[PDB]
This record gives sequence, structure tokens and C-alpha cells, in this order.
Amino acid sequence: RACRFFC
Repeated sequence: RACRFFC
């Protein structure tokens, strides 16, 4: 997974 949105 490439994040929810902001990491």
C-alpha cells in the first residue's frame, strides 16, 4: 500500500 493519502 502507498499510504492512505498523507504519511
